[PDB]
Amino acid sequence: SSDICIVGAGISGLTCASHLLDSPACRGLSLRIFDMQQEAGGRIRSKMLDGKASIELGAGRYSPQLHPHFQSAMQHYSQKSEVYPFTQLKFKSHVQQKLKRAMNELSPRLKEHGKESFLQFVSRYQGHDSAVGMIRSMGYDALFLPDISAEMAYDIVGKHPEIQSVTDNDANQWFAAETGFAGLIQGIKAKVKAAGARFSLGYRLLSVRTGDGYLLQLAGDDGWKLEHRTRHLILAIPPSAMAGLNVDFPEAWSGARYGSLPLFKGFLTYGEPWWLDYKLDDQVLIVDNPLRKIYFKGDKYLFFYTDSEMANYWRGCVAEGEDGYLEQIRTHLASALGIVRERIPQPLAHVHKYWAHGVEFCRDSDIDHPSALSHRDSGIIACSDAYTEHAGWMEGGLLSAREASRLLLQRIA
Amino acid sequence: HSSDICIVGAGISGLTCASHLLDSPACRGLSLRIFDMQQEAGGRIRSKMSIELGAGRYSPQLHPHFQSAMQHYSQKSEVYPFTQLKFKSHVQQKLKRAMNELSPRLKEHGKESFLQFVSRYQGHDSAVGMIRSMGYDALFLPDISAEMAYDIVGKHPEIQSVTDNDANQWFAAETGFAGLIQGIKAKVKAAGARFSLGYRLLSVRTDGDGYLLQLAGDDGWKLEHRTRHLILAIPPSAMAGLNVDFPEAWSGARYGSLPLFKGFLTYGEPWWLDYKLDDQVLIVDNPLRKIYFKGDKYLFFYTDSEMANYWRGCVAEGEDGYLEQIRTHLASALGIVRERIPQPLAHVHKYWAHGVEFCRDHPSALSHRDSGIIACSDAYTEHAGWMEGGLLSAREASRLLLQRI
Ligand SMILES: Cc1cc2nc3c(=O)[nH]c(=O)nc-3n(C[C@H](O)[C@H](O)[C@H](O)COP(=O)(O)OP(=O)(O)OC[C@H]3O[C@@H](n4cnc5c(N)ncnc54)[C@H](O)[C@@H]3O)c2cc1C
Ligand SMILES: Cc1cc2nc3c(=O)[nH]c(=O)nc-3n(C[C@H](O)[C@H](O)[C@H](O)COP(=O)(O)OP(=O)(O)OC[C@H]3O[C@@H](n4cnc5c(N)ncnc54)[C@H](O)[C@@H]3O)c2cc1C
Repeated sequence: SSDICIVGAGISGLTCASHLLDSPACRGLSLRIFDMQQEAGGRIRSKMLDGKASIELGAGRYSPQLHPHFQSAMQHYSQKSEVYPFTQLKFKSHVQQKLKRAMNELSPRLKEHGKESFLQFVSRYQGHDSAVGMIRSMGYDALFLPDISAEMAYDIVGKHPEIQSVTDNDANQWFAAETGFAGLIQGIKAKVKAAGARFSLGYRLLSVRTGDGYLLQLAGDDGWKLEHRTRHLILAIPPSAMAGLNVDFPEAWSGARYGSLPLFKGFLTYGEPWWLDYKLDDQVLIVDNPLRKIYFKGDKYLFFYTDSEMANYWRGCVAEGEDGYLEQIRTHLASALGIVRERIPQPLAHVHKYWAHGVEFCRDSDIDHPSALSHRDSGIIACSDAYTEHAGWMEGGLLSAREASRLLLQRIA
Repeated sequence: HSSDICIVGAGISGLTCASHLLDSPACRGLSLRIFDMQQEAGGRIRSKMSIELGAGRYSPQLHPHFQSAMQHYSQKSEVYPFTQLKFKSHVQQKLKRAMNELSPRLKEHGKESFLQFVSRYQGHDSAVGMIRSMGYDALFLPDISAEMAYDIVGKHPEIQSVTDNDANQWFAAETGFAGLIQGIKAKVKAAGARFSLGYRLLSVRTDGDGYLLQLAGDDGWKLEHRTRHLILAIPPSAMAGLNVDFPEAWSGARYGSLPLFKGFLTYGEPWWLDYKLDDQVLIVDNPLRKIYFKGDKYLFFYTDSEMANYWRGCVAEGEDGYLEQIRTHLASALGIVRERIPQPLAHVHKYWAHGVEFCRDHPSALSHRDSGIIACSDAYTEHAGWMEGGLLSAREASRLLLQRI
């Protein structure tokens, strides 16, 4: 039993625990934190690649100009930052060199047609084939989706490091975590455990019922069933996960609608840093082939990152088998570089991760969305980056946690 | 995503089926796919560096097929010492005699539960005290008949002496039974088996000739796989989750299961040497139930059925309480003060919600009347609860599938 239960130990849930435990109104309230995974962190998943480097299977970068709360958290918990180098395109295609003017040329038309999908918007002025080639040249297949408006696309482009110069946001600086953002998740976790929160990792919330308070049915990843009673409940899970529980989401919560799209990253190490030769170190290529964005980190490893249908494409390759997945990568590396396949070596060790719901966000609405939500009848609070204007970014988790904890403090009344 | 032959389950049964099939001239060049919901093969064999969180011992006398696998794959063995009770309670001293006296009555009343059967002749309280001192709470289950209980006692090393089977010898794997799983795996792979670990079978349908399997990856990825021949090398509990009308359309026997739990602890010093406990096992009434001290390396305990659940509930309530309970029950087992039991340096545990599965009582593998699907598990065998049973089921499941080809 607890007074306060948080389900979700991503950055959102852990940060809620932190604000709550920082407050005098929470003195003497026991706090329980569940997560279905065996480690805290959610979409922040740092990993050692074959003992050679720390890589980010999930969130990988931030900007102090866009993400001031996150920057403040990194400093607070004493995490070392290094420069994220992938902030420009050193090897632009001809289409990519036209991007800035092309985009600038269309911007005033956002007034009249900015609510339609970016693909239709661009197509309205350039026709289909040219719109396709231009949009594809920015490397985020999200920009092809029907539920990404032209206004949303301009926003997206200005906030991603590889293409921020297209909308003239080159001033924004970007950083990564020298030892992984998991170190921040560990630092928050250590702080909340030190203040008395109790962690139950490995349990998946299946359903919730109200009488004075709440009764939760959870299942352990080894089969162990658990029931837990709390007086106050924050579900620090994304919209997709909310939809799996029996709490009538979103009708009973906001009635807003939430989009979702998958993500994929693959990291590969090589015997020789063969890309040094071509001056690719610390650079990113954005290409039309299914690798889409190819990043070469120093002389240590390379990786690629894709979304939406290309993420599903890569996951399907993996399902067929390692060998064909690796060979497909080699074929697309050779095409991207314009050199012959046998000149791309075979990798030494690699890792990959597919996120079925890597990004979740509020769909374009005329209703303002609050940063955290509560259930009409039950007073259950819902916390996620998806509910903020930084949907898709750790910053939106911090923003949502601030509001969720504020709301819980006010319910505690 | 298709195969000629698909095996779901990469425990020792599934891997051994793949082994048999890939050895047969009839499967030369056929495409063979093996799925498992976990990210590593092995199932209920799980080694950690070296302790056994799952299966931990075998006997050459009881498990000749197992001994032959260990031999064929050059896996080394070490004496498993926990083969007699050095510190018998008064009740434990009486067990061999009392079990000898009851045994003639199995022919009359041996189909009753072991508890009923012993109560019948000794009374409830006496039966409880006796049955308890054998250390397997499976022996209290209405599902476990007197005749099955005697089979159980004769097969388990810590109490085999009780039915005149001290002669049976026991060994563990010197590098863990996972090295055996890794050997079978590397061999089926070299022969061209393809693995898809991390996928859970949800359902199957018989699309024309063949079968269409629906699977979910552990990251959510949904996958459909077509095959021409199918072995489900999963236990009955898992078969029941599928859409294949198990057990009715197969055997029509009924199947039992019970949970298991093991906890392992290490210490700055092997403190138990003071009590001459190295390489000895104690069976106690308290919740630890069977407590083993392994040379001067570590100790562990091993429980089943409702004491397995007790320990899983403890773990769920938190580490401190769990570690404290263990410390409390170790002192009572030894009859010494709590403070004489140091705090561990490290520990690990594992709960198996379906640790043992068995037929309530049968061929060694099954097949579905209508669909031709084959089912393979130690549960369908005379060695349910043992890796040997898995090897026997795989022989038969392989034989059935070769027939089908
Ligand atoms: C590939 C990828 C790259 C990214 N890159 C960046 C980047 O460069 N910069 C950046 O700022 N952001 C990035 N992000 C986004 C960032 O990861 C998210 O914005 C943030 O991590 C979300 O935190 P959260 O705590 O709201 O949700 P999550 O991190 O999703 O955590 C929710 C938690 O709830 C748990 N859960 C869900 N349902 C249940 C249930 N029923 N019971 C129990 N537990 C449950 C999950 O296990 C999870 O731990 C990236 C994301 C991905 C996927
Ligand atoms: C605690 C413990 C101690 C033991 N000690 C001993 C011992 O000392 N000696 C001994 O001989 N035996 C022992 N055993 C028994 C031995 O572990 C088993 O008899 C044997 O390993 C069973 O092998 P199997 O391949 O038939 O089934 P499992 O090992 O249970 O393999 C079944 C596999 O199927 C997979 N699976 C299930 N459902 C699905 C699905 N829907 N989709 C995909 N995959 C699926 C599982 O992930 C698993 O890998 C012990 C067992 C336990 C639990």
